[PDB]
Amino acid sequence: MTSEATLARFREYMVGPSRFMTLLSCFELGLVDQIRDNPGLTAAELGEAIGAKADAVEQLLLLLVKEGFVAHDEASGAYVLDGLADVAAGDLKRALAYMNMIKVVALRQLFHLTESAQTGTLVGLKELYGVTEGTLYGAVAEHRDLRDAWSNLMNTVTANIDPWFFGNVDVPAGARVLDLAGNTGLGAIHTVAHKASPGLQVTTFDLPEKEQEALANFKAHGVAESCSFIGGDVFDGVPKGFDIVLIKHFLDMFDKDDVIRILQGVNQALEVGGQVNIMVPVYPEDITDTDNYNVDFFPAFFIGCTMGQGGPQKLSAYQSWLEECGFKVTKAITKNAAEVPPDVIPVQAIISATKVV
Amino acid sequence: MTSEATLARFREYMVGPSRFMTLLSCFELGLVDQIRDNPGLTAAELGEAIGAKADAVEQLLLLLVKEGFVAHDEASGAYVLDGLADVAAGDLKRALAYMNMIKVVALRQLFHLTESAQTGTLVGLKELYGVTEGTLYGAVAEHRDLRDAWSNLMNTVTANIDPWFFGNVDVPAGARVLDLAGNTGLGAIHTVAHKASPGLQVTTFDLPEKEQEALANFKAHGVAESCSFIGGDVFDGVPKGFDIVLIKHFLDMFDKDDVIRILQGVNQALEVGGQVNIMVPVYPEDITDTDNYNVDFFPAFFIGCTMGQGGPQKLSAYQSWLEECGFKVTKAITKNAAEVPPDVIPVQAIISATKVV
Ligand SMILES: Nc1ncnc2c1ncn2[C@@H]1O[C@H](CSCC[C@H](N)C(=O)O)[C@@H](O)[C@H]1O
Ligand SMILES: Nc1ncnc2c1ncn2[C@@H]1O[C@H](CSCC[C@H](N)C(=O)O)[C@@H](O)[C@H]1O
Repeated sequence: MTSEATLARFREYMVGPSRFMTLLSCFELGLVDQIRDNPGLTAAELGEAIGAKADAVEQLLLLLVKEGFVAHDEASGAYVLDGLADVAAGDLKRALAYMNMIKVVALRQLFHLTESAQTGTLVGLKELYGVTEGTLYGAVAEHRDLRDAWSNLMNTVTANIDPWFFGNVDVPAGARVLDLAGNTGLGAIHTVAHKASPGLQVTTFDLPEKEQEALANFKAHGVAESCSFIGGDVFDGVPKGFDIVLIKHFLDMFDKDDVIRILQGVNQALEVGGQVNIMVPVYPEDITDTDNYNVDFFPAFFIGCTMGQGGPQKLSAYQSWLEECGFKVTKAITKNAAEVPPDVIPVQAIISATKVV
Repeated sequence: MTSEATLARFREYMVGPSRFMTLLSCFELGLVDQIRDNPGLTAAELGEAIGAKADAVEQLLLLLVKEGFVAHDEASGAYVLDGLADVAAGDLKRALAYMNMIKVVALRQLFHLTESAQTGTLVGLKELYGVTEGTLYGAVAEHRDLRDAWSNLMNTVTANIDPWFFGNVDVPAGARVLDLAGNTGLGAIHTVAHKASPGLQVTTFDLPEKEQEALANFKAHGVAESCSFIGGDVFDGVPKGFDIVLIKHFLDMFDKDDVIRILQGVNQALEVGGQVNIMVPVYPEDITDTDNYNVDFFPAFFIGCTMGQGGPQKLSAYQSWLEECGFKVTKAITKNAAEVPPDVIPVQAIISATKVV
């Protein structure tokens, strides 16, 4: 790879921040809605509609014309949607929810990635919110803006991927299922929806503060009889007396040492023949693969923004760590990136394993 | 532009901030220096040297391996420079200085681009530095981290592009030259250095609070006899008695109506045959062009980070505005593309015009 190709790629990297917010601000300002709802307005007409100078509107829309999202008639000054014309409202809501989460959880916090990587602490959250200890997950109880941006997304990501998950995981009649780090219970609710059987019991395990929201989630989905909540810290111990443990979007938050503690805990909580089903973003075996954006996002996201440690691993590393912790792998499935909508960053693997210890 | 293609481009926009800081942090941490100075070190050894966990070093370098900037040996876990190996010391220092400026001036402030666009003010600058009104240019004097990141870098890029400017502008013997928005007089000093001739007089025109810093710069560079300062607002009129007005990196700070007012003010200050020489970033006449990164960067940078208004224009726009303000264009040039390093964002134009009123 050339020195001049390297310097060219640096420039692509340098315009990342300005590109990201130019596009998001065009949605936040209401410009895209105005252009969709009223085809053929000028910068002056759009400016009056959204409460901004026409000259500001003109400049910010230039990048959307360059990318072919929006078209501009040179003669009239008129704007219409181009690329964005045929994007379904559902697809755009998904993408904007992820972009909003990055803006709130990552954009400003990333300034302090270096200091975060040096201390193994979240300097971003320290500087912005005055949080001195722990993770984003510990702080969202106290910080409404952080909780809504992160929670709404995680729940959209989970609603979209879990049909695939439950289609590839075995939950037999009358199973006792633990959803480890199950947040406000959507994972447990999905278990009941897809695996409804007589005697089926599902429990959400997460931070004690999630309890009231979890119980209300169960009530709202009509599954309060078959779903329950245990509050705690995974590092204090995994609840005992389950047949099957689900671990969805959790192991990638942690370095090996803590992943090993989680899986050793999960082992102690299971009988021989008890099962664990893991869904986690994985790096590909060949890191140069362009169909997988996990490495372009998560290292900086976990180290600088949410944890102060962690990041995904190759499916082979997770398979190895399960084997070190007294489990035998029965399933390993990587999601086809071309079968996921092209706006979605995470590429997940499913790993199923049986305790043999 | 298809729906599918639009959503894929959204994914490319979303990973921009994480990509940007992952690369910069790898330099800030000292990981690139350690890998260059000590080839074949592991993540553990690199981690001991910089004061970060091996697990953190591993995760942050993965993206550099994906891009081929750095190579990783499966067997030994050894890191060497790849793409970055043949990149000149001087090229990297320029790239890193510009990236550092974007980190300090743009990264956090862009969070508030929407609010900055609605109010015509720098909400970022207010949120972080308590600056109630005005521009990045005003706020530099009282704030050290902005001054060092932005002010120092401007001087360096000034000195690299000034030879091309003065090499393309006609300043005959005995010329009376006004440097419009000449700041603290560097532009006037550089004019004297490049065009030294019998009877050459060069005046810096800027806000009064620069008069003292300018007079001292002239003394120190030994050009007090050739260079003076005149304090004023350009919108209250341009000083008379000048043959040539230089306008470098000023016009892009304003919207059309204000640009017209400056060019009319310059026209009123000149006799028929008086000359103006503008240097300004330009948008390409075909805005879809990928060699020109001005639209990916400047709309958000001006509106969100530096001015709360303004931005570049097409060279054709600036030429039409000069002709509207009683000027005849004699020269309109861009820099030889091949002589511009591929890391450099701003595409510069020079336009020369003669008052014909
Ligand atoms: N020490 C800890 N013990 C238990 N849960 C924890 C934890 N640290 C973080 N968590 C939880 O881990 C979850 C990670 S996000 C994943 C949520 C859910 N499994 C899903 O896939 O949608 C959050 O709900 C967070 O509160
Ligand atoms: N209304 C106004 N009248 C005169 N100078 C102004 C002005 N508004 C801003 N300025 C000046 O515009 C300058 C822009 S700094 C960059 C321009 C400089 N000629 C260079 O090439 O480096 C600042 O020095 C600022 O003080």
